[PDB]
Amino acid sequence: MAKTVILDHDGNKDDFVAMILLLSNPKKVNLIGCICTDADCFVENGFDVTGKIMCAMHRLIKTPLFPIGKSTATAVNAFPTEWRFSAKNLDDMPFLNIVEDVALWEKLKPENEAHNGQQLLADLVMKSKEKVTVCVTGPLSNMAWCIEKYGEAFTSKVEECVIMGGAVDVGGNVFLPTTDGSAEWNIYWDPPAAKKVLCCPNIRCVLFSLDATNTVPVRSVDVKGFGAQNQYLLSQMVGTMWAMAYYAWDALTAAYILEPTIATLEPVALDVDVSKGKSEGRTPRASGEGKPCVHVARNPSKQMFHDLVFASTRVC
Amino acid sequence: MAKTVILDHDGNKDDFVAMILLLSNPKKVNLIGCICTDADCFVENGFDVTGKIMCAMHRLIKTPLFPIGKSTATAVNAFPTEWRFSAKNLDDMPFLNIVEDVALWEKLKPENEAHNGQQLLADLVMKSKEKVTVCVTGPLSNMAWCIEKYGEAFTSKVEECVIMGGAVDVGGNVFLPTTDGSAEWNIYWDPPAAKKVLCCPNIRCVLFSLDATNTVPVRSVDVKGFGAQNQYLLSQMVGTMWAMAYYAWDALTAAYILEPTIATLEPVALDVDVSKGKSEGRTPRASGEGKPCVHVARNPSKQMFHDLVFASTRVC
Ligand SMILES: [Ca+2]
Ligand SMILES: [Ca+2]
Repeated sequence: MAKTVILDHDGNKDDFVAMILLLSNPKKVNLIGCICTDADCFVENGFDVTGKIMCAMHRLIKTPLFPIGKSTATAVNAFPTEWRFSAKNLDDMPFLNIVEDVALWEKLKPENEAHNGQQLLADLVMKSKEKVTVCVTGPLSNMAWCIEKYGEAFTSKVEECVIMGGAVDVGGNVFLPTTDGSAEWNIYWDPPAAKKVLCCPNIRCVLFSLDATNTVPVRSVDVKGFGAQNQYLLSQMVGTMWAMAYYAWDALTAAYILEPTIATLEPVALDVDVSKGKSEGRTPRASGEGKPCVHVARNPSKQMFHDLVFASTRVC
Repeated sequence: MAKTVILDHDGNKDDFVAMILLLSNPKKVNLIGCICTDADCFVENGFDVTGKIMCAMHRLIKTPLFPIGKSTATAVNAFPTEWRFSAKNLDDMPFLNIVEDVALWEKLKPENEAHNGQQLLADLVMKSKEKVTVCVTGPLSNMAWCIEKYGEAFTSKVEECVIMGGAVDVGGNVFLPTTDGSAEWNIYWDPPAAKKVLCCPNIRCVLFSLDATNTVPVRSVDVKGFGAQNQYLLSQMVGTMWAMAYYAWDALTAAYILEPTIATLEPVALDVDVSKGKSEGRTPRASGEGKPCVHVARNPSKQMFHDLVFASTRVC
């Protein structure tokens, strides 16, 4: 039986590859909702792409419809505006404009526009029959909000939280005149939120930091393989998302949910930098002999990842 | 019977929409060759995308194969590097990786790699039975080279030259610390070439300058229309190219070749600025009562353009 999952994402290309991996595998995953944050997207576009993917899968493979909520979380440190257009472009793609999916999403949008993302995440987790696995591919703001508001009433219902973020033993990816390059973007967008979640004693966290993700490159040679499966809508989707160095990033979180044996898990105590200095957002190893915060993913299987993505994208 | 056409392009998204319009309409156009210049692309990528589009149409609608040549022209003023990756991304798209097309292009590439673009343009025009219409969607360097080398032996064989470039009564699009914004990129890439061609007395030129192109917007509402025709490879291609303000630009040159009644044609004498000052590349109206250089396109039909693109992209 399927794991109960919520995808808490921020609407860039890799977020949607993650969504597709989860939604295309109903034998393993029951996707009960999605949250979209105004981080590496413009939230209205991320919301619409989420809706249309949901509608396409409902049509093709009969996965249930689910609630989708826009978070009202605001950036501590915003993503570069230029990067945030990915969902806008995706929303114009022919594979996201099949007439039946556009028509159904028009009908479903009003009810979903009404949801508050943070409250939806809380409600879905707290009202769920089984414990919920939360896949976090944007910043940690929504998880933090839930922990702050509800504490153990929320955390007791989380099976595990699988997170794309941080950089432990390698450099970061936040390169700005005001930064040193040690921080990773998802953490940097809201460092206090990351500190609240990663160091929370009552949540089992698995962290896909740049350490693991940057060992799984997405290369042209790999991407070209979707052409042989162009008959499948999901191959049109993922092949285009990847064709638009580049790593698997957010997609590895969903891959781990599908197949936890994709990676080694190493316990590490982290100390999230919430200062306003050059190292803001850094997730270094904590000094001293403190209780580890999280399992950090190590040396994920490139082969298992490839096999999983290519199989998933032949589903429809 | 079909017009004999050569497409002299520089391998960005709009260049390929132009190519698709021409190649998808064999009743109106016999595409006898393509030239690719290292301007708004990396030439190897532009070359490969040209090859695969050629192979896909040969497969689906039995259009003949034709020679493809990489020009060795070098920039006077290069395009921004970031913009030049479009063909690289397109080459990874699933619609440009159908196994039969990849296989055929592997076989055809060695013979085509050998061609020199400039000499191929000259040879194709001079050896053609009927006069040739040359569609120019990159810089004018190849046309200039042919005129310089062969003079009337070349120009006497050109039916007309339909060119994307310039800005006559409106601002340009070249915004650099060293420029005033009055110039358009295709001209700016090689101003002496543009001066040689546009002012040549023995070539009939039709110029799609920003004046005309910037009255034909490519809007999300329009682009979304390809979803309803996702079953067609060419709709996957064009819808994606446009989904990746934005105007029809290069595609209007091919549209005019297909349907010359798409636009009003106004005679204008131009004086191309080849200086190294802020106005380098500008194509202002010439002072005095001089012989007009070209017919400048005016107020192209948005409706005819739409109808033509959508019909062409249902061909296969
Ligand atoms: Ca993300
Ligand atoms: Ca061009």
